[PDB]
Amino acid sequence: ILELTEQEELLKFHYHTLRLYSAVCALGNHRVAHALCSHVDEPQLLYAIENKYMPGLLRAGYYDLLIDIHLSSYATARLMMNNEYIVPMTEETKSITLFPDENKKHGLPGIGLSTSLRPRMQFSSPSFVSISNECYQYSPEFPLDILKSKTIQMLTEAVKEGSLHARDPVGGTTEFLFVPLIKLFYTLLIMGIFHNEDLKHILQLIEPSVFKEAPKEGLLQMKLPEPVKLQMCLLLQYLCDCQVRHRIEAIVAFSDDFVAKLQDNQRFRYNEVMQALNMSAALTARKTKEFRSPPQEQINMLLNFKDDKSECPCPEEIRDQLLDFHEDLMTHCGIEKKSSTLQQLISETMVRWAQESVIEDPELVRAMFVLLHRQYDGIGGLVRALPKTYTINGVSVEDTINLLASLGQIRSLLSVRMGKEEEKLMIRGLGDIMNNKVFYQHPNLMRALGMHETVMEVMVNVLGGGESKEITFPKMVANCCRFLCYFCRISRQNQKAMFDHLSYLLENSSVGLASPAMRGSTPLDVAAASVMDNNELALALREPDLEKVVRYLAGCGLQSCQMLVSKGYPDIGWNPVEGERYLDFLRFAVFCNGESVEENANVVVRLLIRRPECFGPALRGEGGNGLLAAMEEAIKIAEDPSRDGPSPEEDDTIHMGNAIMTFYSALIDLLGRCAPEMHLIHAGKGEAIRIRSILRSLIPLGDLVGVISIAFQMPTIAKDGNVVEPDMSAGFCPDHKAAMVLFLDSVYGIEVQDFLLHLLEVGFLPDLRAAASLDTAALS
Amino acid sequence: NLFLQGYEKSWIETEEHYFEDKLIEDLAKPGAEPPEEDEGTKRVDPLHQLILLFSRTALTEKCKLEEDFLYMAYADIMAKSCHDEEVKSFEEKEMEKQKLLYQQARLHDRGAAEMVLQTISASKGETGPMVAATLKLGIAILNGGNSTVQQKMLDYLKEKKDVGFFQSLAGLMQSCSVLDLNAFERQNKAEGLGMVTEEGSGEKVLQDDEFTCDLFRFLQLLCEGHNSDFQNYLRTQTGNNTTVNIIISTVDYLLRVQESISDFYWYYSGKDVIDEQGQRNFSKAIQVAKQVFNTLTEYIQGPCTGNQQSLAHSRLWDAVVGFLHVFAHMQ
Amino acid sequence: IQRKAIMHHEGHMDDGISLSRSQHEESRTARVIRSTVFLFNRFIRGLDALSKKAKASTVDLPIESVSLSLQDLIGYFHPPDEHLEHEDKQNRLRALKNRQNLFQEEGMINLVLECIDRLHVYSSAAHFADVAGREAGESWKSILNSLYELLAALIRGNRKNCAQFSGSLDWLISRLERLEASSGILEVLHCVLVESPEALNIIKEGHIKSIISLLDKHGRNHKVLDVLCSLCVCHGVAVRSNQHLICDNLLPGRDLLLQTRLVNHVSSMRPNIFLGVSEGSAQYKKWYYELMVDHTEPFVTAEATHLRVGWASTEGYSPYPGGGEEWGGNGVGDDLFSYGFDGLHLWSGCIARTVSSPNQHLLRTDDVISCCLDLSAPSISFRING
Amino acid sequence: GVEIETISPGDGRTFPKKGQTCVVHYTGMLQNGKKFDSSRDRNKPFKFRIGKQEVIKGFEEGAAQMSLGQRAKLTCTPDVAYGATGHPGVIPPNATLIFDVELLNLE
Repeated sequence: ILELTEQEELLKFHYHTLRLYSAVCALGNHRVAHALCSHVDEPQLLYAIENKYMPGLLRAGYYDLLIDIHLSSYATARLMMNNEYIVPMTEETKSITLFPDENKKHGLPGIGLSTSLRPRMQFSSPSFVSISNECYQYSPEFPLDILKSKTIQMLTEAVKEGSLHARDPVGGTTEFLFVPLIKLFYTLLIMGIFHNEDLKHILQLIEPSVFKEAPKEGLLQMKLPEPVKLQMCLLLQYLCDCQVRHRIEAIVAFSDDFVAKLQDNQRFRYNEVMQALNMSAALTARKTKEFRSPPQEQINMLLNFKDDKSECPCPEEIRDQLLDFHEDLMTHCGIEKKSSTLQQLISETMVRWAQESVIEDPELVRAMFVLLHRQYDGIGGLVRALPKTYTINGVSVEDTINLLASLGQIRSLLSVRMGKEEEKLMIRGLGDIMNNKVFYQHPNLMRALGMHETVMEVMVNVLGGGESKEITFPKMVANCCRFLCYFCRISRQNQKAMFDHLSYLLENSSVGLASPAMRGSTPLDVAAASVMDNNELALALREPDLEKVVRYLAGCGLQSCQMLVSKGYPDIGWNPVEGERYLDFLRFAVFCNGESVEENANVVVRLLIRRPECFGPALRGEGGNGLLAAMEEAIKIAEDPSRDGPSPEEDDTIHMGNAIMTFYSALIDLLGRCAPEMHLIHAGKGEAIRIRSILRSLIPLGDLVGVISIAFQMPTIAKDGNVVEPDMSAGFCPDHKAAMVLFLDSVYGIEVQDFLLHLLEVGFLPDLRAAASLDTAALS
Repeated sequence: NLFLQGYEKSWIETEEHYFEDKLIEDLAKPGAEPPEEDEGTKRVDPLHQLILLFSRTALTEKCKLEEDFLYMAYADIMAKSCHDEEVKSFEEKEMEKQKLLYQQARLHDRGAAEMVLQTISASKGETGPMVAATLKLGIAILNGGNSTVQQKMLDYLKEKKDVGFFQSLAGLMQSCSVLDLNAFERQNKAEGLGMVTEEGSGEKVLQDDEFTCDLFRFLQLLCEGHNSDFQNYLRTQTGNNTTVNIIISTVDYLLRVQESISDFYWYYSGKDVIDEQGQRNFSKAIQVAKQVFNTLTEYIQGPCTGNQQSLAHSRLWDAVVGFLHVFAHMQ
Repeated sequence: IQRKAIMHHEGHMDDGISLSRSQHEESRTARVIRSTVFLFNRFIRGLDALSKKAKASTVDLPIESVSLSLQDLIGYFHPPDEHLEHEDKQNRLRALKNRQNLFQEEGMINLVLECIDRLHVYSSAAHFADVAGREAGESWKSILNSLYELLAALIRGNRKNCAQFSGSLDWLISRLERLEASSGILEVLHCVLVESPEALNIIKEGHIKSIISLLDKHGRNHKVLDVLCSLCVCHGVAVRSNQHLICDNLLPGRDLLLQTRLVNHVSSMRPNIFLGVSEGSAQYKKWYYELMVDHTEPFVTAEATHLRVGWASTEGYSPYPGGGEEWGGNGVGDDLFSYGFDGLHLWSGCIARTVSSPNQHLLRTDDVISCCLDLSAPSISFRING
Repeated sequence: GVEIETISPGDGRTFPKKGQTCVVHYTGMLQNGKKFDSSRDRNKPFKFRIGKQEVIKGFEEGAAQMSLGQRAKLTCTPDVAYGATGHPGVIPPNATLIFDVELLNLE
């Protein structure tokens, strides 16, 4: 293979073959990596890495192939997990300090005790004799100690040799000599294979004077080409990340005993107040008001003592403890001669490079200036890191590790094309995340990890990929919707963070509405969960979104249902099945926590009366029959086949009669909840009287009375007395009467004794008598 | 966890240290040129390289101006270095003015004005942190009515025939927000029910008052010093295929602000006592309207007959009448 | 909206028209579009006339005009050169994108495809000249190459163009095997796969197998390999199906891609004697010697240690051992000039045959091998131990 | 199904049995001589349990017929190693496998 330095055709073909080998196993294709381990072996890889007469292109290709086969997957996993700090609280965590000793000198980055949770590192042994087929999880094994020792030795040799500026670099070019080797070193350092001693040695190699622990020049001061400068910038970026992680862990360690002191003290103050509550009720009230505030406000106002701020009741001892720790943290961050520090070293090196050469690579310019800004703004690192910092107790460590592994699996699958196996894998991951307890017990950790964002990225990938033509993988959309609904339900803050995406969800609200057995797993359901039982978000709802929902409802009321007419259902001129869900979402929008929202109710009523087609064939006018006539016709349709079913199991049966009845009931319930309140009617708000008059004009009293008077079908016990229960998915469910009564009470109201008695005679009393007759145990 | 969040919000975030002037001086220093010994084409300094990178990114054709982490950081650094901030004497006042001129030269000698114009043009009228930082940097460079920066900006606009700059400027002008009596009453009802979300105080009323003030102060600084060239170019662009009347757009926004202020006046007319948040909103709206009035006064201050005729034929009179009504009854 | 434009006797109130000027580039592109439509329709009509009835006369076939227009269009759809300034490059890229969009919206991709299809009904230049004469026969291959280059330039770097061509990809791949169209079709396919993800979504197993068959039956072309690389991943997103198909259909064969292994260096040592047989020569024809091995590690490295003993023959009275390589990898019996014995096999011409012997075992420590050579009747014999 | 001949003799009596872990150290080549797997490359002996369908039963039977400390060459037909499906990416369909197996230890 060393003869390829003079055979250009074979050299190019083999280089592109190595590129194809990398491509086929790119992005965590462990099966393909295991297969490639046969064609390219560990001894061949090591020989290619170590040989000095290797052609540059083949050397780079083999370095890339080694990294992709054996290290890329775990390196990518760890680098993805990097920007999140989950620090379990143990005695090891508590033992962490900002500085190694009293002398405030920065230690070398990386070395020390770090307790932040990191992804588990696992490899599978490549063996084609075995038939287990379970080795296709995890990347193939490789000798990590041997690779690390070889990398250190080769980097030392390269530093010693290139310092002489010889005309014989490995690969024929300084780039070919350094870029692959430094890329391998950076990958290993990202993986965290290097221990304390090897970290010390390689930091000495990178820069001897700055990293010296108490002529010869490091890699930073060597007059590097641009790709090597970019790799060095990546290395310094990782070192800064290590410093930030150490700072975060030290902050958590201090926060432990600081919070321990604060909590015991607050208990003492509350006990003192309870012992001395007797001077005045008012004085006790506004001195215990601090305890009545939410815990976030308690923490904030207990910490509100940075400058003066006598409102803070924190004693001077605890204040001095926090102040001393804050001063230590600022000194470590560098807020307040040999550089002797990574911050200076990076700053001077970047400025020197920029003023030494006109950099032709925009990526290099951006990396260098990002690094310089990060060095100067040490506070910004903590500002971005602390929101992503979460602490847990020891008992939750294993569950948190499992949840992080599942989240990493989902995030990794985000980088591959959507397929059947990918759908299966990520559905399994989402289900595991459901069954994990930390998901329920730590909503703030979930939001900090931003899991809803990843799930919606998956959702967008599935939907926007030609959702207009056909939605491929609807099971995945259903699973994502279920996940997002549970995420809404877990916490109120999760609901608010979820509410930010109402526009997209309402835009794609028509994904799986008309298909049963997937209710509660549609984007409309996700939006309804986001708005559910939250007065703030219900008020934050907007007329454009409500108008979008009303337009969708009008389209449903004007046009038929395409899947149903294709499947064989009779073609009626409207879509009750899809309209009902929009009505339900509007009901959630206008009604919240047992009370109506006046603004939303008025807006919805105005939009509905602007577009009268939303009420269906009946209630539209110009030849539309009454509500009672429509309900009776729907009852007849449900009873009679060839009009209720398709006539060419719940997927095949839609029960159009029940669909129509449920749509009308939902519309009536929505109008009843949109109706104003009786005290406001007494006050005399012209808008309220207008709304009531509009609703009364829409719904005649006689129609409601007749629908309430419509009889039911009770079960019978005949032919040996076995219970014959009529099917309810086709029948007249009492929820329709419940909606009727809700509207009747809210809009019309019953005040006249004569009207109440007539309504009792023609309406409820038959139902009461039938319910009494159904007192038989088997019938009950 | 609660303590960590509170510490981040109260102590770490509130920490402020001043480094922008030193950092930009270090970037501007060329350094070790004779040691470099090449000197083939008078190499550029790191600050010039950074400004060139940002300008090339802005000039690159894209459908949407993507947010730039780096552009936030360095535009803020540049503006802070530019401003670098009782009775004082004429000598020290002139010293401060000369220092400001030198600090603005440090940037506009390297293409900062062209970067600002390019970024505003690429914003395409969509409000965001990009255009906010760009406007802040432009204000910092143009503070005091920098004639050199004004000339550079006008020359660049005329040479490039940038209709997109004015189109995006106008789009931002309509995108600027005003007072919102609806969603102010919603906030009042939320306060009445008593429980507030974990998010900060509702700023839906006057969504970006700082952004609006920055935009109109940028326009005022463009026209500052009775610069007839800008005063006429904003009204009409001779060399461009399409023209946009910035003066009339400013009049339209002023009318919108006047209508919103009248809306809050009528809301608070019955109530004897002004609520604290209503006073907040009134103060912010008054500040925005004051900035708009100053911008118009700068349009017309140095006698510009075209701008004066445009204002006379515009809807300024209705806004002035409404403002007079509001002034009288608030008094 | 599709509002019909008519003439009325009084019109309407809203009948005013505003005028918007067109850019000079747009006007030039539109006129170029008209000219190319005219010329290519003439060419297509001529090809159809020849195909229907071989008149070979009274048919235009503007070969020179088509070639010149193809060259002009290729120059027109040229990416800006890299040494140009950044803003000039941006302006030229914008102009190129506008030109491509205008051509696609006028439908010139289909016109180029139709011309290529009409040209592909003739297998060879001589076959085309059979119906069109030598000038057209000679220019046939050049016109096909220019048409493919024009298609690649038209759809290169344009996501809309590549997405629209995704539906026509199958027709393109259907003619990979034609020699005259291989390079152009490969370049066009590479552009489409690099740009449009829908291209990858449409590509199936049969197309991948056709590409691998192109590799198998056309040689070692790295552009095909780059096309496979582009099929593997696009825009940082991997296609597991494509990766699995490429792996399972390319790697296990080990007959197309170059194969690599680690081979122990092998050194050969000989005494100073030279045994030869010739008519009237004074050299004895029977010879005997022994080799005793004191130490042998079966596996110094991951590959078994090589140890063979025997006789090697020179090539025509020359002290150089005939055949074989000087450096390493090959030992005794790895050529038709040497004859060796490794303990289990008889090596000659790099082919091993198992030989039976008492206590059949590979050469190990404390082993004596006796080699006998006879040239009266040419024969080499071995005796392990006694 | 698997056909075995020696390379270095073993002890001749110690054989794998019921429920034992054979620690072998092998290298695998196709019938054309191309190598496809080797425990020597990974520098780790291959441990597998007897009678529990962990390996291809051609390899299983060869190891069972071997003795402790022995080196043997095993030829496995396609019907006993991987069938007509092959192993995707490394073993092609209907491939006869050749193994140089050394029985390092029994446990």
